[PDB]
Amino acid sequence: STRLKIVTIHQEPFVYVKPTMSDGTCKEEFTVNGDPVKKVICTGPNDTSPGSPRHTVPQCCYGFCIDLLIKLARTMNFTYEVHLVADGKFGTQERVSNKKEWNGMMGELLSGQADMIVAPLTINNERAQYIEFSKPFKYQGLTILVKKGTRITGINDPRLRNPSDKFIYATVKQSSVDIYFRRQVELSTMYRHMEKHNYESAAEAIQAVRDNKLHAFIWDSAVLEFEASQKCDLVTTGELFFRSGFGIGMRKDSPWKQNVSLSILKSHENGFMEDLDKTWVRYQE
Amino acid sequence: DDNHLSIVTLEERPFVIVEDIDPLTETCVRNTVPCRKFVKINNSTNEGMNVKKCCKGFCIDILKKLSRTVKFTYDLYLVTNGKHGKKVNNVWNGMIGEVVYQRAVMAVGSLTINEERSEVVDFSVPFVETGISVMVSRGTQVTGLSDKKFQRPHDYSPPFRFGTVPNGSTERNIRNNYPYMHQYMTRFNQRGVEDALVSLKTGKLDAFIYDAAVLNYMARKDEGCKLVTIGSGYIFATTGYGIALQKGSPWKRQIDLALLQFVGDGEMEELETLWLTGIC
Ligand SMILES: N[C@@H](CCC(=O)O)C(=O)O
Repeated sequence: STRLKIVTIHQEPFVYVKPTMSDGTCKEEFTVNGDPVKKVICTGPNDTSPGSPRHTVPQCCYGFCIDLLIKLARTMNFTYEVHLVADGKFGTQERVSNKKEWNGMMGELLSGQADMIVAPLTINNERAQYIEFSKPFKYQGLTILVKKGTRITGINDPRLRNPSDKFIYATVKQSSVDIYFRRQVELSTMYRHMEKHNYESAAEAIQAVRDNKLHAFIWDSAVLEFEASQKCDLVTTGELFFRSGFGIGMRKDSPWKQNVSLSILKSHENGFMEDLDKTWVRYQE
Repeated sequence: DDNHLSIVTLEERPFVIVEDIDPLTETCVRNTVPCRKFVKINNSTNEGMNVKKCCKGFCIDILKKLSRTVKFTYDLYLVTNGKHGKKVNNVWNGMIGEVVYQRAVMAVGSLTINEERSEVVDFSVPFVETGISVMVSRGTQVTGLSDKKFQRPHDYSPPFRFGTVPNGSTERNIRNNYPYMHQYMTRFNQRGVEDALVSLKTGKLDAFIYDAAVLNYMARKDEGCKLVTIGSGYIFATTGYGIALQKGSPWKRQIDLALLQFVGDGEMEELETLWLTGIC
């Protein structure tokens, strides 16, 4: 038929993004088990600043989600080409005008720029109205990343719930967390604080916590727990205050959607998913 | 009519709890809903009678929310042909079988999503996280399901004594993944969760392997906080409970959006606090 267009996003440890070598190939490296790291060529914008042109260059992609893609493609016998989402975002629906539009990977999937989203993409009601999610390939939730020494009890801490400019917290723009805080009226005090400070990417937010420019970063525990395990000047605090899962994203009329979900279930059941967790997620402490 | 659905469930506390109806006024009260159970007259006849009972619990509250949000009514009944679901000579029994054979439009309960069931029914999004956990007395040195004490039990003298409740998703997983473990374990099959906890507490079993959501609850409720799940409640083969619907069901889309709405609005957290808390 046709190769599937896969869209993904930079998000360690699920998707690492590195330059190609001079010859346009990806350097051969080996996991902490000694096995070769599987890499794919992924095209994506050379300039990631806001309001800038998005002309693309080939890059190298690897990680939990790329291992999962490779397994899915082998199981269901499709070929593919991977690219990084042009606007750098996961995807929310915003008012334009009385129209609404999806940005991020969501907008690319709905417009046909992608045929499948393979990424740490949170399953939620807002997105499921428009696309098909697989059964979750990862169960996780939200937690809070702070600089080591910062003491906040969790999501009910008064420095979050009664905020001021003395303690700044934030999440990633146009993400599922943005949606979560915008949706629940009981969180509106926090949402209004965060809208002044939200970051364009998780990596920029995490760096800002390290630089003491952001006092708390509210984000996916699968990512934040990994960050804390590698950067010992960072810690999570408060434990999961919400639970959510990541799923493969497809258009509602995709022919692949039944077997994608069955393969995810099979991989949880036979230990393949746990092997990916051992390889990419938990192995440091 | 087309809005009034046959729905099957199965007792498994605290997700589904069954109570006798008041002989007067033969009405279910408080937080409960009517649920019927077919009871045989004797074992020499196919004659039986539906008995009116009352049902409550975490999954019953989910069903109530779904009925209100998706706008259906229902006639809830308790499965009597098996339990959650097992394929026997290529024929499904239990809650899964009721859906496959079109006696129920959906199954609501502590029903684990797995691959082989998904071949014959559709599942909603998972609405409770689960998988396989291991309950032991506090301090027991087992790393997980892959501990050698489980995978190669006769490499230890005396061998570790461990079992599950047969014929559900946990046994199916162990049978497929760990054949030696599985054939060793069946001598320690437990008739149910309550028997298994007694076996642990009295030292007749060293470990009980079972559904994570139920085991983590039982650990929170254990008298004396002596029985724990390993890894502070670690879960192998992560999955969830799902609503089972007939393949191609017209109800699946709205059920999925409703469950996702409940999660996103925090309504699931209050059900967890209402049904699933304990001292430990
Ligand atoms: N929830 C399980 C039953 C208990 C178990 O086998 O862990 C099932 O749906 O089969």
